[PDB]
Amino acid sequence: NLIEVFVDGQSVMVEPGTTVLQACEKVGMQIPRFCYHERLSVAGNCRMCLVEIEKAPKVVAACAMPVMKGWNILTNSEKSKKAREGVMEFLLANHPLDCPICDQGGECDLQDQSMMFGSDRSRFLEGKRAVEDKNIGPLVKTIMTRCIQCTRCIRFASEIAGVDDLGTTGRGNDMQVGTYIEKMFMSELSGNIIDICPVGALTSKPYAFTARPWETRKTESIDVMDAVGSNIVVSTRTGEVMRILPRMHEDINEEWISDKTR
Amino acid sequence: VKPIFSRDMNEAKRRVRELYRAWYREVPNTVHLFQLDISVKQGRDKVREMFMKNAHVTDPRVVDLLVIKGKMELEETINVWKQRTHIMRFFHETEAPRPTDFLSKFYVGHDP
Amino acid sequence: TYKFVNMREPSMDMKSVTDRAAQTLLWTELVRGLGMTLSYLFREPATINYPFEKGPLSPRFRGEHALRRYPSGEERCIACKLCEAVCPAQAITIEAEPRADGSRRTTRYDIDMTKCIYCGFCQEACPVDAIVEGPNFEFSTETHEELLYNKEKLLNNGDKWEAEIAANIQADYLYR
Amino acid sequence: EMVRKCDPHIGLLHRGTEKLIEYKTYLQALPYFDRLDYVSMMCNEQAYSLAVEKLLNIQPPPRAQWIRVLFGEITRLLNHIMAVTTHALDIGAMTPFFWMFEEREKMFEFYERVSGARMHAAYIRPGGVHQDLPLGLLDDIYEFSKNFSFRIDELEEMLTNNRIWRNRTVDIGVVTAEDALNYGFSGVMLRGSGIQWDLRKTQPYDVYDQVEFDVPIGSRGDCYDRYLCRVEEMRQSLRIISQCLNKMPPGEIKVDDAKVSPPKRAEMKTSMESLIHHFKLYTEGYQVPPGATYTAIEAPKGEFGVYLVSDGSSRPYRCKIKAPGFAHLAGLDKMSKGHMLADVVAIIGTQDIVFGEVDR
Amino acid sequence: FGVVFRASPRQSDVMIVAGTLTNKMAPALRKVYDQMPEPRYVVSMGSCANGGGYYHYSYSVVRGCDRIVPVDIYVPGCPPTAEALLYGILQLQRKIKREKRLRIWYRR
Amino acid sequence: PVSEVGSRVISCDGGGGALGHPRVYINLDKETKTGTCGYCGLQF
Amino acid sequence: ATRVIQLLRNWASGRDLQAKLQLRYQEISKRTQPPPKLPVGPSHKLSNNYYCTRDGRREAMPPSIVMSSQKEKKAVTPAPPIKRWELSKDQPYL
Amino acid sequence: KLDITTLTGVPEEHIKTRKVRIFVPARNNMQSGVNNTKKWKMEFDTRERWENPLMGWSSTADPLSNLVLTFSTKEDAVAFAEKNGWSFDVEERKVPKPKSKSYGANFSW
Amino acid sequence: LKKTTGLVGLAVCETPHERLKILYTKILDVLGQIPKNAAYRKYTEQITNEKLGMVKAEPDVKKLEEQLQGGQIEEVILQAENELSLARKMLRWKPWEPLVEEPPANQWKWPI
Amino acid sequence: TRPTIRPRNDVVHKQLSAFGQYVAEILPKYVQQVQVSCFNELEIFIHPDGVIPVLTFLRDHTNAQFKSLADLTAVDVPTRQNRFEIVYNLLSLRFNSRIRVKTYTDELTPIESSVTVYKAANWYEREIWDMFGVFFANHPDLRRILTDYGFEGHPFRKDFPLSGYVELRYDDEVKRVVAEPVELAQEFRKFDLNSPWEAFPAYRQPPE
Ligand SMILES: CCCCCCCCCCCCCCCCC[C@@H](O)O[C@H](CO[C@H](O)CCCCCCCCCCCCCCC)COP(=O)(O)OCC[N+](C)(C)C
Ligand code: SF4
Ligand code: SF4
Ligand code: SF4
Ligand code: SF4
Ligand code: SF4
Ligand code: FES
Repeated sequence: NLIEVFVDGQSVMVEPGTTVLQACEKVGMQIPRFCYHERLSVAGNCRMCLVEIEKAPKVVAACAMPVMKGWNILTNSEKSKKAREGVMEFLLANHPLDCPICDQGGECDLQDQSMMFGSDRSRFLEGKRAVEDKNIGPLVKTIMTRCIQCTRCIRFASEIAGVDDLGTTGRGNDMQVGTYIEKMFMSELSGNIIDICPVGALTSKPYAFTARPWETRKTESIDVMDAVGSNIVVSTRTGEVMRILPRMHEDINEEWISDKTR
Repeated sequence: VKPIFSRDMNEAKRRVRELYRAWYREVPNTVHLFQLDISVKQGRDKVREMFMKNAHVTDPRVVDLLVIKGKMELEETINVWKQRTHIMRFFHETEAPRPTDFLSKFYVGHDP
Repeated sequence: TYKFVNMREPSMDMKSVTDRAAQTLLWTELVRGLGMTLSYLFREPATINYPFEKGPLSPRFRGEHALRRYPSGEERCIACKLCEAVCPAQAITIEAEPRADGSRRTTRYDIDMTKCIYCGFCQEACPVDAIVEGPNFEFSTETHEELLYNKEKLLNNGDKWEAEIAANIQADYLYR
Repeated sequence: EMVRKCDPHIGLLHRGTEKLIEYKTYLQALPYFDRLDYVSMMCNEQAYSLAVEKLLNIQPPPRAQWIRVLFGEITRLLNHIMAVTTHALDIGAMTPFFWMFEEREKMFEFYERVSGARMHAAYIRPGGVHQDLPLGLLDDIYEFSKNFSFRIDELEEMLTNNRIWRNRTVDIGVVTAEDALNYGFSGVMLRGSGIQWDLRKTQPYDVYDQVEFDVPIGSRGDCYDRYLCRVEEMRQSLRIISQCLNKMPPGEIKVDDAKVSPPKRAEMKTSMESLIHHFKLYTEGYQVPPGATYTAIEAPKGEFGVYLVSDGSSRPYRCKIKAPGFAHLAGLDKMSKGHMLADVVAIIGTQDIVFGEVDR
Repeated sequence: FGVVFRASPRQSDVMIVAGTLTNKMAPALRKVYDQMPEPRYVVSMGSCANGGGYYHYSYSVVRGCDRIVPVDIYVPGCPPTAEALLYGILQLQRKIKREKRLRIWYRR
Repeated sequence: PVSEVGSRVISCDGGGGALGHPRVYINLDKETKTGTCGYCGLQF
Repeated sequence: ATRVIQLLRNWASGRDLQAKLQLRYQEISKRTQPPPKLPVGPSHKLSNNYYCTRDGRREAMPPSIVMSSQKEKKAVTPAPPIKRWELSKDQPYL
Repeated sequence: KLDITTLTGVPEEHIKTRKVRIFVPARNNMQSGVNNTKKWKMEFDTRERWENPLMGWSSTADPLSNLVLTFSTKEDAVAFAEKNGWSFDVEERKVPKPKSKSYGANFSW
Repeated sequence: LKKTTGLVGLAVCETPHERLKILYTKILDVLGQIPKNAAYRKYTEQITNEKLGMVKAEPDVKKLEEQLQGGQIEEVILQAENELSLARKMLRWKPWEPLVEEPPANQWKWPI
Repeated sequence: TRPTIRPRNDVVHKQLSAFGQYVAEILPKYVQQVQVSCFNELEIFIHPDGVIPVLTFLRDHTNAQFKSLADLTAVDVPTRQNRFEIVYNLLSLRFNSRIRVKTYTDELTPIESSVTVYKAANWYEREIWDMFGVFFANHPDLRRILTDYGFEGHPFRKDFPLSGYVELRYDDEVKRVVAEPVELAQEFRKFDLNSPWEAFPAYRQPPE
């Protein structure tokens, strides 16, 4: 008992329910994304995942609607593409010109999404908002301003670290994912957000500035700080270790890593 | 399946022996014409050694292919192609010694 | 379209025959070319008097590198490090570490003219327009180790020439 | 004192290019091409930028095409000057050399002026062309071009009639018009044996549709005819310059597609997408659709040929480079048997070969 | 400046090494260098053979020109402008002018 | 060197119109501010 | 640069160089130039652009294929034959 | 067992005392992308790399550290190295398990 | 007659027509052994007989080469000469099978 | 969709298509498939044994008077049952157009040389021989070019380090230049530019 569904053309005997996103993931075609993340939770913000139904006139978020009843879905449909350009211009309407200095610069997902889909000409012609920093702890280097409110990190905190100290604040523009009140946020999974953070809005202070992503070689191995034995990708800029990242593995770390080890 | 040259081993081994005859006899001429000051024996021995280097190859076509790559070199020394440098190259004489003993290697460097 | 070079052939007319024969015996075209080089003896020589005079160049011309400062006196370079990432010879090597103030900076920007090909990709690449391919074109030197410029060396080159470079960029940037 | 067989051994300058190209992204591979047929530095770049634009399915704004042809032609003159000249120097004429390299230097004043380098001007881009050329240039090219013809003409007075020069090169080294084709001779080495073929007229790639010029066919196939082809093609290029000067439209020069052409500096410094595409164009570089092709254009020595295969990544997978000289030099020993040892020297020169291109 | 290109090392002294070097080529280079009369010099030129330059990483290049001959002055460029070369050789003369075997020979 | 006055958000470019660092918006008044590369702080 | 010489020079030449004197540039283009302003470009309109259209690289398509033999009738040319060229018109011979 | 060791000019040291390490590369975790993840590649083991006494460059001895090769299938890769007579460390493709997702499960109570 | 010949290797040949008749006749004859199977005999005869029909149709040469649609028929006679040895090869290659072999499908799948 | 994108003529695509069909029928003992690259480049395949007969006819008239090899390229690919993948460009003059036949080859199977068929291919046999392992049968003289003398291992093998395994240097104690393992300084820094997110939906293979 599992429904047939058509990715753009070919039939696919997809699992019952399950999000359109997961359907195309099953055919392997990859929808542009931000706020969604498996091993986290679904959310309707950041509508960069919009896709066009075979017949229904308006696009729907890919990670929202479960597939059913022989649906067909044209990921490559032109209206979908105009939708994606539509959103991307909005995201780039305020993200600060920081690519050369932002430490996320080598592989920030926002860049690549801007390349693959976003219209190249700017046509915003006013003034970006920009906001003061919110100091948070020995580790994470919050910068904000580069923030795009994929709430993501809070969905990280409330649903895995379990701490709910940080959260969204305010409405419209000026709404901020920074925690109100100066209080420092320390937790044992505080390090992994530096991985989880979509852009450069949150990046590790200790590693900061030290290196650039296209440079470092990326050896695979396992942690030793714990006997837990989680898989990792150590990253070295030639003859010297630069930074550690988790390597996903279902039996153990699954995309996460500790913090003392990091 | 198309063979390069000789079918089955042994038919190719004779080729290589022929090749040894050619090299061996040519060698003193090599030392003479090139003004090499290697001991006239040494080149011969080294030839025999190079012949020992692949003295365990066992594939059909690969060995005849080996004598193809073996022809070109005597082909070059006979035409005075290559030079004193190029032909003296085989003796690795400038290299610093590298004992294969575990402990010896062990003191020297990080090793594999 | 297509044209026949040669293919044209001599007339057998006796006046023409005697002309070619007299040409052979009396070397007309020979003395013609000889008269031609005579003619080039009398033209004014083209040589410039280098060093004392120096050849024409262009605002766009490429030469010695030199990182350069803000008018404020602060250095421009911010270690976006893509100068390393776009140089085909990969001459550049950079190793940034944070300022005590917390601003991004290089620790050992360096470059080696031994491998640099003076293509001017670095000149294009810098977002803050820090490194610049300077107008100077002469710095031939005795020893190989001098070629391998350190960061401080580049800054000193940026100090030596700054009015000059700023002049070229001033004269050029609109075309960029 | 007769040769019995010349036995060329190339690879004495095999710098090893194609292996290197594979490791570097498209935009970073471009300079290698100047480093190829270095006497004819622009046409190589043009060959490449065509080779990518077909894969990339993208068309330069017309003005760019007019530059691309224009400097394609000034370079046409460079290689022909160098060819006829040094071929003369090989047989001891000595003088014409110095009379011409003055001019050739005045041409490098132009590469100097627009590109900022005297030569090896990495200026042609896969997207079209780099910086726009300075306002003060075209009249300057005009003023030169009007007066060049006297120079080429005076050269011709020292050579074409100079019957000593005739006798040295007039019965050598003829190649059968079909036999050329079997060896795949290209450019002038074909036309010397009288076959009509020529890529600019045949399979035009740019505004050659819109220029008019007379290709000069040879006849006997002797070095002499090839020489006259060199000269006449110089004059014809000198015809092309006129037309390009007279129809040189205003407009942009890089392609609009920022995904391939980096944003202008005034813009990248003040809008986000601009800066991002800038950044990625220089970091990762542009991707190309996976595919394979063979472009070829009328480089002065012969057709220049690029076979390349995008894997889809930003680093091209394989980029075999046809070198017209390679075939010629292959055909040489057939062309030169039994000839006197000086004549093989002249005949190397009629082959107008450049070993940097042969060894690739 | 008096300098004149004359072929055949035996009638020449200073040696320019323009352009990229390669493996097969190198031994000939060492030959030619050896056959020059004292007081021979050489001049590495361009980013060419100062150290492979553009082609620094290939199997056939021999990195610097330095690794087969004892170079004098370097003239960085790619190509160096001919004038920068000219400054090169003039600098070479301003290095010969500091030569003083006679002063030293008497001293020893 | 001395910080420019502000109230509050304002541009920076390092003063070089298409010659300075790419335009950014510092966002402080009475607080010390910024910055990109230009030290042009807005403590006032 | 004197009449005593230039006449003899031209006569030795048979070309009269004085009309050109191309072997030097006495007074060419002035070096300093007025600012460029420079052209905008075709797609810079803000009112209507969509990269989904203007894109070229996305128009790349897998090669058309025929036979795939792996998985009357009439004869025909790859292309119509090209005509023989007209001969140069203005200067038929050289 | 089509050994071709004699044909390749490779010194014995590097067909012997080192090993290939076939695997399908892990996603960079900073990325949310998946493209580069797929397709086998054939990385070799690291060896020594010290430092230049001058300028501090990472001078290096090993002939072939940077080499890396894509593949379409693992069996092809193993067989590949076998043709070369190479020591190897084949590793499993580790595709993530499919997971259930529900926006409304967030609103159970 | 025809002065010159154009192509340097090309040699002027007066009264082509006879030689032409020997051409097409040698053509049809040497291909006359082709089993009707392969379509080669079909097409090649198709054009051959058409061209030859023009041969009989066009005793004059000056418009004849305006009729064969090929510059200098004097060359294309040698083109046909190439087709003669072509046919000499056609049956050494034998009448055509519906494909020998097929390459493994794992290959020929670009990109990679 | 005009100013930037190339127009791509339908006509040529037609003629090449039909002509591909034309040859496909004339001699189908070996034409595996006659794919037309959409930017007007025909290119039939060949069983490796079948090289001479095809190319032979490829000079021989029907329309295939494609005289002159433009080149003899040898693309490599580590996968596949046979890695090396040879390619032949060709040009016809009177109908001014280019095609591109190509084959495949084992590391060890000796495919025949094609020098006789295209005439100007003598140099290429030597090239590919010294840039690869592949051997051409009935070739008068394969031998090294574009290398040093000894040198041994073929480059362009898609593996095989660009820095190679050797270096020359002059050594005064023996007064001679000599080979020696690379000892390379600075090390070839190796960027990994390649990035996630497939750019090309129009291609992209089935996940399988
Ligand atoms: C009462 C009657 C008595 C006699 C009256 C008639 C006089 C007899 C005719 C006078 C002829 C004497 C001239 C000397 C012999 C000339 C033949 C020479 O030129 O041979 C040619 C070879 O030519 C010579 O080698 C020319 C090369 C000499 C290079 C030096 C140039 C000299 C510059 C002029 C100096 C003049 C100073 C003295 C003037 C007073 C070979 O001819 P060919 O093989 O068929 O084809 C080449 C034709 N050329 C001439 C165009 C080259
Ligand atoms: S990280 Fe934030 S700032 Fe740096 S480039 Fe990607 S988006 Fe622009
Ligand atoms: S915190 Fe990380 S995730 Fe939450 S908004 Fe700022 S950037 Fe997006
Ligand atoms: S671009 Fe100029 S400034 Fe920015 S990092 Fe590279 S070098 Fe330093
Ligand atoms: S000079 Fe040209 S090559 Fe050398 S680094 Fe700057 S850009 Fe790259
Ligand atoms: S310097 Fe420029 S030109 Fe001379 S070799 Fe090195 S790269 Fe080629
Ligand atoms: S993930 Fe679908 S809306 Fe952001």
